[PDB]
Amino acid sequence: SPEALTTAVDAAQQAIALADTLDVLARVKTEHLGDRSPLALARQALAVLPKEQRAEAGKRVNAARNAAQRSYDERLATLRAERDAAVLVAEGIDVT
Amino acid sequence: ASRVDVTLRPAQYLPWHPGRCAQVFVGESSVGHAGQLHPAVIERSGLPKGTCAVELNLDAIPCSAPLPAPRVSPYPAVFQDVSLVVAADIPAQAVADAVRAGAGDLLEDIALFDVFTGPQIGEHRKSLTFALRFRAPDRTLTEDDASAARDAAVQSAAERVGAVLRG
Amino acid sequence: ASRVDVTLRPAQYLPWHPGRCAQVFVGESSVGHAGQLHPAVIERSGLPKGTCAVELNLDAIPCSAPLPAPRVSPYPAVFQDVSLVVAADIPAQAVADAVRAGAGDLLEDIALFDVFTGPQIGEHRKSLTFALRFRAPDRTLTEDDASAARDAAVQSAAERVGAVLRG
RNA sequence: AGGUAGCUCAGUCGGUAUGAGCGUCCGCCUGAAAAGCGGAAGGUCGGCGGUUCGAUCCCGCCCCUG
Repeated sequence: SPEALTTAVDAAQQAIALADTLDVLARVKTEHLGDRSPLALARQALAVLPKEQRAEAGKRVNAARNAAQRSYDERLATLRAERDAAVLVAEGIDVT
Repeated sequence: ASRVDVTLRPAQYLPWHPGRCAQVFVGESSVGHAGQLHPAVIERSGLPKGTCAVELNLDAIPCSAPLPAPRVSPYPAVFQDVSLVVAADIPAQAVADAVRAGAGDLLEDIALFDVFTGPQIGEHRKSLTFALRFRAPDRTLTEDDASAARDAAVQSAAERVGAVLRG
Repeated sequence: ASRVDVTLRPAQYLPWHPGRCAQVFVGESSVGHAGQLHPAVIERSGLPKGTCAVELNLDAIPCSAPLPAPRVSPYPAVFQDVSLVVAADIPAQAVADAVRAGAGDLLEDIALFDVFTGPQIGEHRKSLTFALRFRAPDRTLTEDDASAARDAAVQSAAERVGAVLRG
């Protein structure tokens, strides 16, 4: 259902920002962006509808899917940056 | 091999690991760096994990022609150990320098052989234990005279790096 | 430092420990001894316990002027380990020589890294495990061709020191 | 003519990459190994841009080898 996708983006962008662990975010991904995700089921249903309803219904699906991707990508890079930074601190030694 | 004294100091300088990198000084002149390479550099470069590296500028190391004239004392030595608690980020070389500065001329050798952390010590702290060898040049050093030099070494460590004698 | 190959063989020669003494040979010529000193010699002499010693005759070591011309194969290597049970008094160098003699030219490196005794092996026995690195000079060696060289190495160890492949 | 997982390759004709061997990492096995089986992780599909609601797939240019 087009324009009803805004409830799936809000449910994803808040579940993505809530994850503070790479393992938690890995499960949040497949639930909201995986092959079985509702946002993925909206893209698979773009070749069965007629041609006249394909240029506009897909623009609302691609906009709702790219909005959730950016929230995931920016959250994945953030959590991986914090992980990498913590390794450098934990690996500190007395060089003298 | 160059017959020069060198100090190693904490530093951050790519491609070395910011927590496992030392800058090498001869006197107050920097001559290079050493330590483990940055894990991100290692990953992007396809290098083995944990690869380490060192680079020095030989032309910055002045050629030394020392003519030692050592005087060896044959008198017996006194062996004593001291255990000092400092903040965890106090470099071990600074604690030893402070001990050496307080011990005076009677101190012949100092060697760190234990670095301990745990609930016995407390958080943000670490315990260091040094083996001290005292020796007089003209007499058999007494246990008390050595302890006076040890007490002065402990007092010096307390003033310079905040070392607390362990109890 | 002398650029000579040396073999060490069990020997009994005072003041060395009869069970921890090696005689040193260059070819078939004896050049000296090494190992731990006899505990009775150490006791009577007031020496530190466990004192070790070595003495070689330099004039018996012929001066060598080798001109190496190595050929380095760039082709990939095959890594395989072999575990061999021998009698406990079979010297480990004899087992390695037998493995090397059976492996042939494909064997680039052999390294002993485990010496094991226990009820799994049996009394009067010991198990030795070697790391083998095979490499061909003109082709990428296959896993099978390396195993054929390994099987021949195991057969050679069986015939010369009675080594039994561990199972 | 091809470029696709770290490697070697099969394959996908605009709206789901799907994979196979090696390698790697685990599990069984060994006191520990190797070798074995067994499981698994593992992919802006050569780069920059058109076109398109959407490009590994079509168009332009460029990089790479035969």
